[PDB]
Amino acid sequence: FPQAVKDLKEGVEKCIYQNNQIDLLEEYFEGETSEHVVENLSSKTLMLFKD
Amino acid sequence: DQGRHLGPVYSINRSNQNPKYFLSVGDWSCKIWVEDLKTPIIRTKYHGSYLSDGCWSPTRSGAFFLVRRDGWMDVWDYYYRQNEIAFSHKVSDSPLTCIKINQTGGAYHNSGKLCAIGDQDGTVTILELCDSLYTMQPKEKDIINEMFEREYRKE
Amino acid sequence: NKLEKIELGGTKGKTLTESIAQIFKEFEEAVQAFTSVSYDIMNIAEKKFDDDFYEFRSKIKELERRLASVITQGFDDYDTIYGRFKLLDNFEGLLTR
Amino acid sequence: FIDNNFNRFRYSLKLLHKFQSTIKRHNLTSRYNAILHNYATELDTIQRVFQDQKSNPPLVRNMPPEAGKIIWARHLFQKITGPINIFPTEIRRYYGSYNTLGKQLTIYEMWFYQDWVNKIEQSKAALQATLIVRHDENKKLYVNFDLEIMQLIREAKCLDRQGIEIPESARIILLQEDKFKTYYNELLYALKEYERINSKIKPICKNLLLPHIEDLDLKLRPGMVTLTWTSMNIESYLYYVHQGLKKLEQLIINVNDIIENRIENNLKTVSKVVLV
Amino acid sequence: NPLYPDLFAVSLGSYDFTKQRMGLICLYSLKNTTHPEYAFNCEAGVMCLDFHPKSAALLAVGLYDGTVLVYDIRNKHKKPIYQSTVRNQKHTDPVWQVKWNPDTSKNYNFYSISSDGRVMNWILMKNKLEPEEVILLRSTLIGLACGLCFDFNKFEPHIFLVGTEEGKIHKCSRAYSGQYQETYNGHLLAVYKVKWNNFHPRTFISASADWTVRIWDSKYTSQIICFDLSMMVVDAVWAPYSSTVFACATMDKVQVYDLNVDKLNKLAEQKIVKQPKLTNLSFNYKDPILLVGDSHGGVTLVKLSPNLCKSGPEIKQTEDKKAMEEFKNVKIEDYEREKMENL
Amino acid sequence: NADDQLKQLSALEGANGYVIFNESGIPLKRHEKSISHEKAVHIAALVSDLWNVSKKVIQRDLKTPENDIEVIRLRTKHSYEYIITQSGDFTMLAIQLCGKAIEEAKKAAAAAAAAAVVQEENKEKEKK
Repeated sequence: FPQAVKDLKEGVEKCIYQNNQIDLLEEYFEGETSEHVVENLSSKTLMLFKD
Repeated sequence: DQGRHLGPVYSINRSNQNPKYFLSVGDWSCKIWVEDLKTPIIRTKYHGSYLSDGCWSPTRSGAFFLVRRDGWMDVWDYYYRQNEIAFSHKVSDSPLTCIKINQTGGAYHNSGKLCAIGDQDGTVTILELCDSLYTMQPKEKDIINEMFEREYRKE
Repeated sequence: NKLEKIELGGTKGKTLTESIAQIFKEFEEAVQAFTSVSYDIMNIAEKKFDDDFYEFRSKIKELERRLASVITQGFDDYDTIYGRFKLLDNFEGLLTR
Repeated sequence: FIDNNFNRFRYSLKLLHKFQSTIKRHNLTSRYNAILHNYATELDTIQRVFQDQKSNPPLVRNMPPEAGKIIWARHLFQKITGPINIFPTEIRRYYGSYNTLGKQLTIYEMWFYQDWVNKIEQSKAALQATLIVRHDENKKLYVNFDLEIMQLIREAKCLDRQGIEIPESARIILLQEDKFKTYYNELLYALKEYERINSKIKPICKNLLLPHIEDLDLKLRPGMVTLTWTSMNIESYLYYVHQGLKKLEQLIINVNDIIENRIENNLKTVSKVVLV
Repeated sequence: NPLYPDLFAVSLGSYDFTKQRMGLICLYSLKNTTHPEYAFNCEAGVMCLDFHPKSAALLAVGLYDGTVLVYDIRNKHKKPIYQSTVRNQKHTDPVWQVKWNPDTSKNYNFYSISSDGRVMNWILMKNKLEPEEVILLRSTLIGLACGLCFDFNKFEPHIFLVGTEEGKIHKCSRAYSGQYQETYNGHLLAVYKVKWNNFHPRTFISASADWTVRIWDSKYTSQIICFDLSMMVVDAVWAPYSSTVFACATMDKVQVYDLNVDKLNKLAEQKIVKQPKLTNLSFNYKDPILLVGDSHGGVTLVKLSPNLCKSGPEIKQTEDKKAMEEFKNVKIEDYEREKMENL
Repeated sequence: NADDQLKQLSALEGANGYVIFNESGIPLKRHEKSISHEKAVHIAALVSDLWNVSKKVIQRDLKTPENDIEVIRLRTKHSYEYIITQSGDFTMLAIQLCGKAIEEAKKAAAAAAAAAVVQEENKEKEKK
């Protein structure tokens, strides 16, 4: 039992270091939308009334 | 003495949001006057031909619409740029005799969404304004009051 | 003192006034240095006051330089002869020679 | 201690300060020998650099090659002159530095003259050509501005900054350089604005509004092909183009509002009607 | 990007003037190095790319013909959020340096320096951009002086340093549009980059076309220290982690100098890529990693050694939290005093 | 000696707990932060079913001769990570978290410490 645990832990520790270097699942600017976005003012004739 | 218009005043209106400030559209350029000042607080540019009618937006105090006699309607918004017209639209070749903006509302139409302008020809056109123009922008009422009071103090 | 009282309220507002307010405060800060007037009292024999004047002269020029910039920005912003003229009347007595 | 100080100095500006303390007390001869030798080493590295930077000198960022190369050569000559003056054996190092400089001034003066003669003739032809031109394949209006005139204008400005005396003909263009930039910027803005107005017009209307689209070209065309770049009143012509675009925008905006609002809402409502 | 250390964006541009091609802006995430996280297509090569400190998404892009492009990373479409036109008074020639003003009180402020030489302040608006000229470069010469770079002191917003093609670095003040606070005539050639030293005020390092690197004091009218390199110097960048640390890349050689470690000799010299010349180099604030850009557009990041560090005479000595932002400021002053004694 | 490995596993950054399983399924040693024995009994049963199924599946389901799984890592929601490594007849489960998760844990610990300090201050006030 003694040898296996140091060895097993060592292997577990090696796995921990690789994942710790970079998150690898993060999504840059996740969720937040475009926010300010230029909008052109617009006019739409709905109807014309004439005699 | 200093506020006399070159041509007879045609339309006098006051913003629904603030009663104290009222704008009178006379000859080439409409002017805005405070309740206790004889002189106009702000004079806005000059316009082609003459402005038959100008009315404040009921929904937003900052922007007021003036319709020229050249058949072109230009919207003045003081929230973003005091110096230039927010946008200019040509309703018809015929001169625009008058402009009326709807108040309150029902169904799919909100306050200030529909504007009715009467041409010299006799056609009447209803224009649906952009949602951003009709909808109040953040802190518009606070910003317009501070600017108008500041202009009044300067005058 | 006249500059602090001025309320042009033309085109862009508040940010221009805040800059003007800082300039008025800047002048008051110079007065507090000169205003304290330790010794001095315009002695003809003392040359310490003259040195303070030169330092004060630079401060007035800095105040004047800022006024020229703000005044030029305001003139461009109005975009109308009537609007630009109104600004000149407000600063009519504020011209720094 | 003195020996250690000398090594540290071997920077030239810094050496003088150390010397001032030393001045109060063959140290003076050694200091002069080190200063004279230091100047000679600086001249040798510059001489190697001058040959290396001959064919392809590194010019100032956003600087024309003809003017940028001349400026780099002038700066190298100025640096050599400052160390030669500092140096004030010693005579032999000064002789070599003088030979290198003489080469820089003689070769570059001939070099500067050659660039201006070729550039000035090319610049005049580019400056005087219509107003704007449209590619046959592209079939779209484009600013007919020439990069060489802009390149000559940037290089011409650089000579004034270094104090070199430019030719009178080049100076005339430089005096009017500010006016040309504004005219060029307005024309580019109008073309970008023109495309935006075209994009606004919907496809159905395009054919119906085709005659109106031709009118902008129709009003613009005499100004486009008869202005000859330096017209007496070009800015006034630009004003006419702006008036034409505004008239076109007004009618186009009204048509879009009539189609995208009142007629579209009716058709959309009828589709969503159900009526059962 | 200020928000994420892993995301860094390099905007490809075309040098040499005579050859002009479209420039692609690529943001390379550290997680994937095979291809750029975000790809942007531009009509002309992008001379300068910058990220707003307050918001990572806002991006400032400078291209040929002085066009100013604002891009939002969040937008899926990837079209420019804002553009500069003749009606918006866009400057002529090429905008070599573009920066984002830290203050957000007046919306968003954009600072761009054109080849023609007109500092331009751009304020973000709704479907419109407003341009304000901060200063004019402006002598028996024809036309405005050409400026290749500009920088703003973090400690004082009003004082900003602008480099010039002429070769004279000019200290400038936002309050005085037509006046120059001070002028430095030390450089004999155009200065490619001028940057204020970190953790100290009135100090900066400038890289010029002439192959010399000079460190100046704002109070002084001449450079305190000058470094001579046979290969032409392309750019010099201060180290964010510790003061008196900078990197200069010249003709495929990158050199890092620490004033405390060596008075003149470069601490380390390396060639990351043998085949291509290095167009520019950048420094990462979060970790000791240096990004080097080759002539072919290849970008390689080199991690610096642990030998160079702040508070190195004694490890964990005096336990001063203040010393990280104060002792570094104090150390340059002590180093600066030594230079004055020598001269 | 054996005790030091458990301390070493805790020392590694991003490590929450370590669980060791015998061939029978008894949990030899588990971390104190994580539930001891009750969680170990529940974790050992799940890992044995997963490890045995995966070991059996690779040899027959993938039709690959002499192919044995060495390490299995399951990345789930939030910061959870569960690397599984088998040495001799003992297989263990390690739970590590991401940088953000670690920062959150540190913040929580700081908050707990602050709460304890506040409680101590309240007790002192009561005594006074």
